[PDB]
Amino acid sequence: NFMLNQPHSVSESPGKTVTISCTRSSGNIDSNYVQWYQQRPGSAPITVIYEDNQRPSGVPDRFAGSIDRSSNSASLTISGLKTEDEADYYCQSYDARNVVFGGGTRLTVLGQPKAAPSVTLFPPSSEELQANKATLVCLISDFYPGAVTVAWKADSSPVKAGVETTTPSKQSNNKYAASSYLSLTPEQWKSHKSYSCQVTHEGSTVEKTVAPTEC
Amino acid sequence: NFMLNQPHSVSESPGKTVTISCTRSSGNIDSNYVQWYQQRPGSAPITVIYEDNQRPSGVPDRFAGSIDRSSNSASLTISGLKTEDEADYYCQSYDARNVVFGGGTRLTVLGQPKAAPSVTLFPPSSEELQANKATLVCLISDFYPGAVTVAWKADSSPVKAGVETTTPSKQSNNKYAASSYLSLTPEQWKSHKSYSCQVTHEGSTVEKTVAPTEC
Ligand SMILES: CCN(CC)c1ccc2c(C)c(CCNC(=O)NCc3cccnc3)c(=O)oc2c1
Repeated sequence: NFMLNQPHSVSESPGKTVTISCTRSSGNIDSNYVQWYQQRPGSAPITVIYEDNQRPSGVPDRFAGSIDRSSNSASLTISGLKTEDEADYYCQSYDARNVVFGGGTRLTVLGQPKAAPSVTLFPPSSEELQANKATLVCLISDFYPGAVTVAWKADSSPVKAGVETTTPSKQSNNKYAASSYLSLTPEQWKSHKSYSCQVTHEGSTVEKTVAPTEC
Repeated sequence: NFMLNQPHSVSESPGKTVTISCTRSSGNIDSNYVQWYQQRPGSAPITVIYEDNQRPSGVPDRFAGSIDRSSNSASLTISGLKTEDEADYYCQSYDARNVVFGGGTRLTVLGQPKAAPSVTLFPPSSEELQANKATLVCLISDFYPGAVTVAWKADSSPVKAGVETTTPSKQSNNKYAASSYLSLTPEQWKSHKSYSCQVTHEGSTVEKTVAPTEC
């Protein structure tokens, strides 16, 4: 029985080097190989290091593994830190009685550039109108930081019912996406001239407008 | 290197028994040790099984590993389900040439009644087309448990490139919502007879399709 101790969190700025340590509680670090895994929001982990210092193919050469016998530890060193490196990192070794994981280190990359959202408003599809539904969707993507406010309008008037906005989640570009959907009946959709989605990010507002088709 | 195929999700109420299968694509399951890792949401991984059926210290006997040579599969069975069992489970093996991980199974210990998603597929909006964008949105709402997998087809062929799926978030009705979007160019959109969004939830798969029209 041994455990692997790693910091719960570390922070660093783009282009700088960050190190994550993983201390083995009992026995020598060098007696068993160490793996490192990266995990991003909402996805399975990938392997970034195995056998202490080997990178699988696909893994940026900015990732380096090492062992320090005299602090009985393993380290993951990420140089030229990119925004995309923001993730959880787990160290892993073996007890022959077990596969042992460290507790995970959340790596925060500070000072990531602000990014205004792309907003696309979709009117109701034919299929859903045929099933007596007129849900509108406002796709909001590629924004940072991951907080927005969404308001809807029926013509010029504020919409007070039937809005849902998803919790922004980080996508592969390390920027956020959400959808806001307004669950109208067909009669509400066709009784108005238009509906608008209004997205405010970092005190900037984007408003899109859709209207019942001439079809 | 072979694949390990696991179901996307499983769910049961507390005190029930659930089994998670992991099928080896080629070679013999018994050629190589199968490990099972548990990852509770927001936690580090933990080994629950190694060497097909060995439980590490502290893993209760409610967890059982097995092999079926005839089906070339490994199974993890969890009896007397507890809420702390809610986790992703991954099987793992090797052929020396490399470590192979299964894709993970989400195990929900049911906290509320199951709810099949409403799935709505939106074709490109006029305004985004004028911006040379043919992004499609697949809106997925009112579902429980909060685990879905989304696959996109161009005609009949799977699409990988350009797919982003948001992490499911709990809406005002205590059910989950998510969206998947496929960043097409108008070129790609118009060059196919149709695009489909396939949503899998609890082993039911629904598929919506949209096709370029005009008016
Ligand atoms: C939770 C138990 N662990 C140990 C930390 C897991 C569990 C699973 C894996 C898998 C699947 C792979 C193989 C590569 N990973 C992978 O493809 N993950 C999904 C993904 C896909 C594309 C981009 N980012 C993530 C992998 O390399 O490592 C894994 C580690």
